[PDB]
Amino acid sequence: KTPMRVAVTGAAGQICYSLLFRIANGDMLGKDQPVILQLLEIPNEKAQKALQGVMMEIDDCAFPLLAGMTAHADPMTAFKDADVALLVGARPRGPGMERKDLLEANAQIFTVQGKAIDAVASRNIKVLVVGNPANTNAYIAMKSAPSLPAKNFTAMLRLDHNRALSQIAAKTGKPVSSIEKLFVWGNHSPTMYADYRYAQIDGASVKDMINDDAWNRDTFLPTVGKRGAAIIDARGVSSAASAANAAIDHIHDWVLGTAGKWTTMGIPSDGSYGIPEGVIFGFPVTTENGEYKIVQGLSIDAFSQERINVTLNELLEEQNGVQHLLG
Amino acid sequence: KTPMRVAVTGAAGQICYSLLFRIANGDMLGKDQPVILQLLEIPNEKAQKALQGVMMEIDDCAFPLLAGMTAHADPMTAFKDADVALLVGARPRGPGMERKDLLEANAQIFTVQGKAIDAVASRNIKVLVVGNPANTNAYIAMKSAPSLPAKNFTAMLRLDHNRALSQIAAKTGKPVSSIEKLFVWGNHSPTMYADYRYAQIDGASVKDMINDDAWNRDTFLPTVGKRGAAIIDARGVSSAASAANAAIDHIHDWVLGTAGKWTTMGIPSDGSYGIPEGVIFGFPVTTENGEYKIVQGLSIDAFSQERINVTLNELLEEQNGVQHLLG
Ligand SMILES: NC(=O)c1ccc[n+]([C@@H]2O[C@H](COP(=O)([O-])OP(=O)(O)OC[C@H]3O[C@@H](n4cnc5c(N)ncnc54)[C@H](O)[C@@H]3O)[C@@H](O)[C@H]2O)c1
Ligand SMILES: NC(=O)c1ccc[n+]([C@@H]2O[C@H](COP(=O)([O-])OP(=O)(O)OC[C@H]3O[C@@H](n4cnc5c(N)ncnc54)[C@H](O)[C@@H]3O)[C@@H](O)[C@H]2O)c1
Repeated sequence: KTPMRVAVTGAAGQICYSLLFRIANGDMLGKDQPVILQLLEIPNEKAQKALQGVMMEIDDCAFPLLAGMTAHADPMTAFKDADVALLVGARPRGPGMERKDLLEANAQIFTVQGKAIDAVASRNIKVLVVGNPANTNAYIAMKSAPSLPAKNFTAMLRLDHNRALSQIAAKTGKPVSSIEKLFVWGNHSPTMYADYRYAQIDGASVKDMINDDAWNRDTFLPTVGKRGAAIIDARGVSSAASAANAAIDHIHDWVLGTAGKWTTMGIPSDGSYGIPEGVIFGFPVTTENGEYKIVQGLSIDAFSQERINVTLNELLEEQNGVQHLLG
Repeated sequence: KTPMRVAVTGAAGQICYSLLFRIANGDMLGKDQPVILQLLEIPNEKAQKALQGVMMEIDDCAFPLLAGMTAHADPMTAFKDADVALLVGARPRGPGMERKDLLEANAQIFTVQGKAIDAVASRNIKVLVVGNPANTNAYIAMKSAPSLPAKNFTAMLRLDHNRALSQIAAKTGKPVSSIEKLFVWGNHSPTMYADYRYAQIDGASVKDMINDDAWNRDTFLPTVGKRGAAIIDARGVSSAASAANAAIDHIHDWVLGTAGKWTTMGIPSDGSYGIPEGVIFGFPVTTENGEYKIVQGLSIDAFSQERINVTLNELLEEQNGVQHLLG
């Protein structure tokens, strides 16, 4: 079939090093879907030369699905006619750098990339933001792209989701693939709330199976929330490969469909569950025909409302801090 | 179907960081083949802790095919009942380190790993050596495993093969997937000889298509031979991801079959083309039912004989240098 143009930022970085090869292999859009890769990196010579090196490796894999591949240093050419965009590039937090400094640095990246997408990308481009702060960066881009549909801007909560999945399987001794209806609410941060109240394994309640809510509060939630730190403490570096996998899972499920299965996607709130409209928030959704749908009717108990309130408040703090860059 | 046990050495290293996730995803043995991963690293705390970190990431990917995964610090437990083994771990060359020092350091690794495989692995295990010097390390392991069939010990020449494929496609402007009958002879080193004399594209001669043998000698051969250096000069680090891909290609084609297509595999010479028996050498082969077969009847012109003689001589120099460690 006709090739899809996939734009990827931060292409000479670690996450992309595990990501690009899997997209070219056809893991993201199907083994029958040819892809064109439009890679973006900062204008600096060092980053551009490294991006050249990565492209050399991609050619050396002889991928039958790779219909084309170009390098860019300008978001205006990188996002040209893009059908899908994975915004992985972002400004990390260094020494002496405060939170306000982090938010502004990233705001200035995403307002520009958002405007670029608005101007030259496909009119119905699917956007996924991986770069941190994911949810907030997705909000800035969305706000910076008035001509595109807001529902097309998403943030990745899939890594939190898969990490939660892993812990449940390890706890129940059941295969990770048998777990259903598990999901995560909120911000991709330690304040995320992995909700296991509706999760089932073979039609049996995971919550009742474990029958120890103390485990839920003092073990399950804190472990998933701090998993990234655990990996950095063990390997010395970030969790690049699992983050790349989660990104593939996100786009794959969004475009191809979950077949009734529930999943987690950071999407713009339509007001469901008392979440202010516009706020990019983790919600349980099902997908079909390239569209998502928020699972309605879930009960929100006291504990859940408190966790939701915490993750929501962190998001409102981030939004307040970049508000001046918008407009 | 019943899970296959795959043993992988150098598991906390770079090549494995791109390799492990793709094997677990089912790229190596099929989407219907469950796998058990038995990972090996040196006994050192730092390497073992990093290996623990990589395993955490693998769990966080929620791979339905991963039937199990264990970490080891002893080759005797790591190779236990292994159906397939990818020997990626090896001693790299440092400052002041001479060639004789490199050969001995690696000889001492591979004699031990070879004996271990001999003792505890499946009686028909498939072995692939990626660690450099690949061909020679494969020879040491094979020699160190008298109870196993010698044809089961191979070295990876697939990266040289795919790199040659890439250059031909770029030169002819034809899709990399349309190229047939291309292959590489010899040692996985700059002395390798990518032979394009029988390569075809749509039933048309690639050699006649290019019609410039000077390009072959002074451009094609030197570029493929030094491609690894070109990548290190661009990225600052080795070509981990393309090497990992080539390893998957190697095992995949060997186990699943090439369906008549020719490919390159570093195998023990049976004496074909005047190559001394026992020498692990790159040969054009076809595969079927988990077995390979050397393509016979190719013409070897003067130029080819000289290139073959050079790569062969380098291999004999390496063999002479480790001979004292065998027995
Ligand atoms: N959402 C999640 O689940 C999740 C998880 C882990 C990490 N992350 C985030 O993903 C992002 C990338 O992580 P990484 O480990 O690959 O980092 P990295 O530093 O290895 O790579 C980032 C790359 O982005 C590039 N870049 C910087 N500014 C850019 C710009 N404005 N345009 C295009 N490219 C740009 C950099 O030059 C760099 O090569 C980070 O912000 C990281 O914290 C997200
Ligand atoms: N054959 C090819 O096509 C090809 C191409 C490129 C590189 N290589 C080679 O592959 C090997 C690995 O490369 P890398 O970039 O992943 O290196 P790396 O240094 O990142 O990783 C090697 C890993 O092997 C481990 N190791 C060392 N000794 C070991 C042992 N005796 N048993 C088990 N594990 C051991 C190390 O601790 C390290 O974690 C090297 O020898 C490299 O030069 C082969």
